[PDB]
Amino acid sequence: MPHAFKPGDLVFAKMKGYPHWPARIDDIADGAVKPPPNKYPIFFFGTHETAFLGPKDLFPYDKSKDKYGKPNKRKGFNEGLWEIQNNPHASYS
Ligand SMILES: CC(C)n1cnc(S(N)(=O)=O)c1
Repeated sequence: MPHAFKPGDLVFAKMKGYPHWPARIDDIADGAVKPPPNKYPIFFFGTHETAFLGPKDLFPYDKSKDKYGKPNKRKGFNEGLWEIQNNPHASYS
């Protein structure tokens, strides 16, 4: 059975006006800005941008990759595909 989301989990993350996007649940660094209650820090591969999302917008990567893991014209999306598949746990700093 599934657990709750935890840092390091891989997802496609959905934001308004964007296709479901390769992403991970991040850790919160000591001293770093925390997300709102019930929100997770989502790091988007390719763009390397962060947003705060709740589970309604988070699709586990293994289940979803056949549906959402195909090339996209959007800026950074194809780069993000490579990262989630090839080095999803790297520092992209
Ligand atoms: C805040 C806004 C500019 N945005 C955050 N993440 C993306 S994305 N999913 O990486 O295309 C866009």
